[PDB]
Amino acid sequence: PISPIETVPVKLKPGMDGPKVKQWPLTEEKIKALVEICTEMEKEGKISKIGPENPYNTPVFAIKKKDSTKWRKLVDFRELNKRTQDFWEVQLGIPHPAGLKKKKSVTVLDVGDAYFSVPLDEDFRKYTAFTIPSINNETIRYQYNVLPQGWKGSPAIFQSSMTKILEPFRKQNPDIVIYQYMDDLYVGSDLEIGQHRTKIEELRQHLLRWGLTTPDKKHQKEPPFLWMGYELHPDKWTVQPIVLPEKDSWTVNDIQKLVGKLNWASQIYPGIKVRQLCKLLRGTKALTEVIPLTEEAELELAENREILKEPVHGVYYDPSKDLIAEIQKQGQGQWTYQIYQEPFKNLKTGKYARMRGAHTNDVKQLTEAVQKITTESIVIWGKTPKFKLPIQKETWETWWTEYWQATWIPEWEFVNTPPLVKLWYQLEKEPIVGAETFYVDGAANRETKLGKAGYVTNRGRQKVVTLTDTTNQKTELQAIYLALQDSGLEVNIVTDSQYALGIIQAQPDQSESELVNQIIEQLIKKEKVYLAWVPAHKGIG
Amino acid sequence: IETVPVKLKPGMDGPKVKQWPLTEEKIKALVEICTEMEKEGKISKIGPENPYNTPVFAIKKKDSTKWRKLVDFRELNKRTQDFWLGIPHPAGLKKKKSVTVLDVGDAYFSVPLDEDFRKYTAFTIPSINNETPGIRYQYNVLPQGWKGSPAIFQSSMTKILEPFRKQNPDIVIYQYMDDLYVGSDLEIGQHRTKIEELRQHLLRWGLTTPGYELHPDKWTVQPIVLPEKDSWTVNDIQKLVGKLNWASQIYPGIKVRQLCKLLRGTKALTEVIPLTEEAELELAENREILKEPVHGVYYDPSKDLIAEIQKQGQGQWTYQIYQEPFKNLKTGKYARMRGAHTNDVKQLTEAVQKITTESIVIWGKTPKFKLPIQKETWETWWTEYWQATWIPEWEFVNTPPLVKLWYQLEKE
Ligand SMILES: CCOc1ccnc(CCNC(=S)Nc2ccc(Cl)cn2)c1F
Repeated sequence: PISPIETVPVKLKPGMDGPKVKQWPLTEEKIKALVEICTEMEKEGKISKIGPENPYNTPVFAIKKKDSTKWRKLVDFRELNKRTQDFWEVQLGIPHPAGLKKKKSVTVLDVGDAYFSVPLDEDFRKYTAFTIPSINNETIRYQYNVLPQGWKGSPAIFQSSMTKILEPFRKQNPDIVIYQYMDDLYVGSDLEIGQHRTKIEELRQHLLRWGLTTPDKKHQKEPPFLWMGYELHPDKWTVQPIVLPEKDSWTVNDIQKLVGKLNWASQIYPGIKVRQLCKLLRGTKALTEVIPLTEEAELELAENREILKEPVHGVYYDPSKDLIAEIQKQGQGQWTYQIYQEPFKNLKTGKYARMRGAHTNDVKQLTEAVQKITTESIVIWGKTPKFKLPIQKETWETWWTEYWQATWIPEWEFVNTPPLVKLWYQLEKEPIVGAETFYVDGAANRETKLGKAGYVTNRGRQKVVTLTDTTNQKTELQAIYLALQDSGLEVNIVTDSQYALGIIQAQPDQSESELVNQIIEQLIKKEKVYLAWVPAHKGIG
Repeated sequence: IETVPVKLKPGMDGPKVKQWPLTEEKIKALVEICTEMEKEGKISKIGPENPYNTPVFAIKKKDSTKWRKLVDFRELNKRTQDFWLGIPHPAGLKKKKSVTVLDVGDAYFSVPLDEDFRKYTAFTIPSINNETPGIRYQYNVLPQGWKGSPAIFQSSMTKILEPFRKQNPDIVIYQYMDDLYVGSDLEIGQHRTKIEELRQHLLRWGLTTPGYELHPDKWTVQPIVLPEKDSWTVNDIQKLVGKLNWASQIYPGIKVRQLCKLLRGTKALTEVIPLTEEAELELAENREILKEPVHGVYYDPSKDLIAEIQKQGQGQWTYQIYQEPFKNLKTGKYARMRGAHTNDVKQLTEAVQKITTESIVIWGKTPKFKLPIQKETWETWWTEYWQATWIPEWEFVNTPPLVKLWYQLEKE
């Protein structure tokens, strides 16, 4: 079963040479095993067997295919691979279900043993050698003339060869979609069964005309198909419902793993929670430890189980319809979105759980989901969806027309599906007339975590607290904090904190710092707030 | 013709840059463009033995409904041996009255590329939803967007133009990449004729070389204008001082004492304060200083040229070109073009382009950009609005709040 295709040129990484590892001794039952079998290899079509020339020994042990008990040879090129050049991305990524279209019939030919049908680069075969020591001394060596299991470039090249070989059939048949993954060949179409079946054989024969033997319709695979955790049908895909085990003794690694499989699901079944399981891990001593299980912990597991019951029915992509992407805020920083063309006929759905930094706001976050979704889409449909976002046009308009950073959102449309993302506050663009004016100021001795922070108003109000164990910014912000506290619904606040300026400025509504978060609360609670910044020491005070 | 031997700078290796996902619209376009290109023998499909890769995409040109193929050889260029044989930057077009740009990418295909280097020009046309593996190619000729291309074509270029350079030594012409800048002091009348004239002169040989004007005699830099009100409040004075105190980095002559004194006490911001005659004098001096650009600013070509941009809101945007902070060589403003009524990325992009364009003119050299935007957002859409055969270097940042309020105070 040798194919007549021009081998592709394979060079070993420059400045390096073929392996030199030693063959480790084997039982006598494994020797006579690899022996009586390798003799077939050359008998097949690949002239494999050499002598003292090309001393590139490669390990060749033997392990039985437990379920047959009959030694089928095997090798290890770990070294060779190391010494072989690099090829190009073999599968930059797998096709996601929501991007396939529906078909009348799909088949997959298990072109399994195809690697061995393709001719290896002759000038390279050389760098492939065996060593099957009988039993005693005598200090039985083969090579390769065809792509072998384990070699770095076997798949890469194979795919390509396949690619070339299919090009014609693909053209004479632009109504039949083929898909190559690993050693399988997915084929779909909207032909009437009988027609499909014949093209399939037509093709099956076409491959064989190249030396690629394939299975007859009597021994093939049939839908539904197992994908990325998706159960596939030619008309629909479904989420292979997976249920969590009922455990007597819960271990650390157990939770670690349970919580993982749990998170995966959350994308499909938004409603899943794990905050209370994420808590059984705090302080964990060893991976094999057995943690109790809070009641709040079981109420979650049990409540999650209810959810992961009824599976998920989904439909494929119709190029004819426009793409709709709708989002919702599960909570602070947690978003759920779902793409579809026919309402409720969900194509794809998801959840993003963004963290937090020295400054972020729901609006900005919203923005980040949109960009992700967009990209995701381009990748799957080559198009970007029309968005349905829970923000009011006025809200957006007034925000981005003020943010310091460049930002945009593709064609989108408001959807009053509370809770709506909104601006929790806005600093006044100028001093509020008829308002107290606090001149907050804070200082702390860098090395000795200790300082003071206070204020003084135009109404002659004053205050200063000493702070044991702190830094510069904590105090600054604190000063500000204070001002806000004992101040009233309308306050003007001068401060010289360079860092603080930006922070508050950018209307952040969530931070890492509990202190900053303090400030936010206050800021929200106020009627109107003007915040002003003035240069450092000497002058304004 | 033949082909001169090219190499990578020693030690370096071919770029292995990942292709970003493209929209369908673009994908089909490219596929169409590349098959045709293959037929002509300008490019060839390649195998996996080739591990290299560069990004490509398509952008429609201004006033054109035709998709143009664009590649990002930035990395490759970074790695190809500098040629030293370079291009001489004039200084005239800087001063000229009007300039026009010609796209001479086609000329580059005529000439072939060294066979041992072709491998490095590998690129990949992606498939939607990773349904099929990529369609990989590599150039056979001199590709567009490569630094070597104008270089290896330089000679041929000279003679091509000589008959015009000799017939009109009163007009300037600069070549940079697939671009060609030509400036004349002649009115847009006798000008267009001479450009469309020169245009033909080229079409002659065979290399299709097709608002669209420029005016370098209207941009160089602007002053920082200080407010000037009738009555000044505490806040007003404060802000004012903040700016100056910062400006004192560009002008050390700037004083801010007299003003700062008035600001002594714990007065309400809305409080109105009468200006000290001493203070009024001080301010007068600062106003005077700021009137013109700081002294001692020389363009050193030994060092890179930098470009910062501050979003100022209201479609407004500000920039400064410099090789050393606070010693800008030029600074300017840019008001969005009627179309980006709701698109920040569109604007930014446009901006970026003018600025680079200008650099070329002034110093014939692209600047590295400090863009106030997320890497994510930028890479998702910059391609959707780009329109230039070249691609400047860039990095994303956080606009320091001071610098903006500052240049915001630019001659309006
Ligand atoms: C099990 C899915 O295998 C495949 C993966 C990727 N691509 C193909 C061919 C393309 N087929 C298309 S557009 N639709 C499609 C729909 C349903 C099913 Cl079950 C398989 N393919 C496949 F057949």
